[PDB]
Amino acid sequence: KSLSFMRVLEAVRTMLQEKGGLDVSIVMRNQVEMPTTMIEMIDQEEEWKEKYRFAIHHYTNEQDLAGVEMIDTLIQMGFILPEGYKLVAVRHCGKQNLVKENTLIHAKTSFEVSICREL
Amino acid sequence: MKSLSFMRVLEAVRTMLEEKGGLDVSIVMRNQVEMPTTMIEMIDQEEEESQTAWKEKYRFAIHHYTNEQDLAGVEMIDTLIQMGFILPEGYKLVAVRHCGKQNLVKENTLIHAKTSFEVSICR
Amino acid sequence: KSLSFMRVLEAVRTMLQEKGGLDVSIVMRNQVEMPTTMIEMIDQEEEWKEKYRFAIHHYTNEQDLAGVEMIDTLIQMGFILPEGYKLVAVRHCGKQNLVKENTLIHAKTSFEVSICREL
Amino acid sequence: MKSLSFMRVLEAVRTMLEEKGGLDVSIVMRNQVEMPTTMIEMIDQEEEESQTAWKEKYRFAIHHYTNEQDLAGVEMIDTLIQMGFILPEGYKLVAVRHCGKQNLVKENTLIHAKTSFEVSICR
Amino acid sequence: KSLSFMRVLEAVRTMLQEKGGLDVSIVMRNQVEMPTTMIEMIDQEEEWKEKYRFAIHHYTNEQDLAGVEMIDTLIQMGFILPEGYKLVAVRHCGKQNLVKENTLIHAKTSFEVSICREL
Amino acid sequence: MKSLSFMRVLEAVRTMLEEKGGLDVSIVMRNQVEMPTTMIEMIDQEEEESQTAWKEKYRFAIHHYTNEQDLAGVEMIDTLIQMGFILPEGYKLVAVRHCGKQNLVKENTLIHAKTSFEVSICR
Repeated sequence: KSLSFMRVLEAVRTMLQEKGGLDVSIVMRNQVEMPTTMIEMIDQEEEWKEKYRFAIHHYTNEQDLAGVEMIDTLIQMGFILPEGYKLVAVRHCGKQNLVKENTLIHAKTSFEVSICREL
Repeated sequence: MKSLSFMRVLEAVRTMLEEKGGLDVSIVMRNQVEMPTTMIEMIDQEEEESQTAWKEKYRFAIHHYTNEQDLAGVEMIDTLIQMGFILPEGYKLVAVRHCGKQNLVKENTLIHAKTSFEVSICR
Repeated sequence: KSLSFMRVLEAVRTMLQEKGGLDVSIVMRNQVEMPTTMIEMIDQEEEWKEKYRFAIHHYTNEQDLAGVEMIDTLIQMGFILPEGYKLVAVRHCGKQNLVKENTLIHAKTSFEVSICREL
Repeated sequence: MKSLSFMRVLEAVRTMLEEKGGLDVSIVMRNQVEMPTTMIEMIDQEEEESQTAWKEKYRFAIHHYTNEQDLAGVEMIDTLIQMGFILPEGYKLVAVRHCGKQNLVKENTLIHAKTSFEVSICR
Repeated sequence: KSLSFMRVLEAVRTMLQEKGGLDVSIVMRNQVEMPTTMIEMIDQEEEWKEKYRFAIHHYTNEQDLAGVEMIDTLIQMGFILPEGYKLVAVRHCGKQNLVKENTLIHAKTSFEVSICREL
Repeated sequence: MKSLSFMRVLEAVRTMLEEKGGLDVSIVMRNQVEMPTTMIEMIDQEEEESQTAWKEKYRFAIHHYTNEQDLAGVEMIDTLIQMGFILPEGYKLVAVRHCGKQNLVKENTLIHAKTSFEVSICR
């Protein structure tokens, strides 16, 4: 079977939290007022091989190159998946933004991951 | 050897989730949701290349609205759909794929989960 | 020459009416309040061979699998065209929807038809 | 051997429908219509591959607004356009095709018919 | 190096003004009330060879085939560029419109130009 | 051999325009501008095919708002960016291209100039 996107979201959140000590939410929200990091799942395509695309949203009061890049690097190093599923590649793909929304610096980083399952 | 209508496919999936899953799912997409619910949204349908037969792809999405995060419920639905559903004699479900938009977003006071599928059916 | 889309609309309506006893309108309308069936022409492409794409909109107070599928089946069986033009194929193509609009169940079914003319 | 301007093509078509059809047609698209009228809407223009010459595709649409269904009138226009229209010396109308959006829709109190063409012109 | 789109805009304006005696603005404006001719740059792609796409907007109180076509012809004949850059081709490409906006006849003509530089 | 984050690329460009150009440029895109300013808007990032290495394309746009036409300033920025910018050890700037939307438009009381680039970076 193919892993639910939500399972993938959870694995990234757990990695960010356990490996980076970061507090990341897996639910996308439109209106944001205080600093926060959310993961936004975008789409999925089965190519035993699959691609998931999601973006990391990092809101901060000031430009946070260090934090954004910690996250970027953490994700690129990988994350554990449930038995039978293996992360095979991580790459940047799609929209990368840095914009001022409300009073906050909003950084959006888009990833594509390739995941293999047992056949 | 007539091409199956989308609604027949809607029904096949709804019936399976009810019978095999005990879940109540609507096959009518609603644009204004203000309470938890599970809906199937049909999207499109296309012929697929078939050497030896007639193959067709149907795309639809499952919309799962809940008061809060519900990974257990989302995965239940997701896994049942991938396990397949019975079709009328002459039609063979060839493959069930995640394909297209996958979302987890807050809407007012609901968590909105959206899972997109593409199924291949042969005749 | 190539048949006007409207001529094709008329031939489908006549088929639905004469072969299915259904009352179908060939004019697309946005706001719909009472049960009805309309044909919506979408586009046309000349490939002596041509493709027309149109959708059938079936509004009912309750889910109407029987009615929707009668129509679906009627259309798939074909319809007569003016002399010199022959329907060669009918297939599902594009958006297929089932949505609740106003108080009505709105079913949209999209078709592509291939039509040949004398050369 | 200069590429023909869209307006020249607009004029060629308008002139034909008037001269051969006795129809009054505008070459100016209007976004706010509240009475019956026939308009040509120019859309786009592209080079086409030509081995031996210079070929170009022009796309435009005929907008036919009437108080009610008018298949006779729509077909009159449609048939004249497919029969061709004369162009300046050096340019040969190679083909007239239905291509793109074809619509029949109600707008307020008018029936709006839209027919899309692609013409190939060679030089 | 590659020529800035603005440099290309300026060269077309100078050509229209010096070769055609026309008064053309290189700044696109949304709301237009009096007759005018503006150039609207759209996009650019490097293929030593490059393509620029821009549209000419010609607003007049009455249909102006003569004026529109003078411009069309002027542009097709070419325009001079700064040393090291040569216009190699001009062709129609993209949206060509004739619409009534406000009280004015708005003509939009889209061009693609190929420009070569020294290597 | 880790893929470079967009922000690192933003910084590389900003730093160059400041150090080599004496220009003050923001790397934060603002949706509501009411005074002259120069901003870099990051757009997207994609892998590029590499035979022998790892190549990646980054796209961004320079937004130059001024009280009036400023060809001198637009060209200054444009030329510096094409001259390149230094990157961290291991990454080689392979090419700087104009690519995508290029605009010169009036917005309220400002002239808004938009220049779109694609850069290829290798590792």
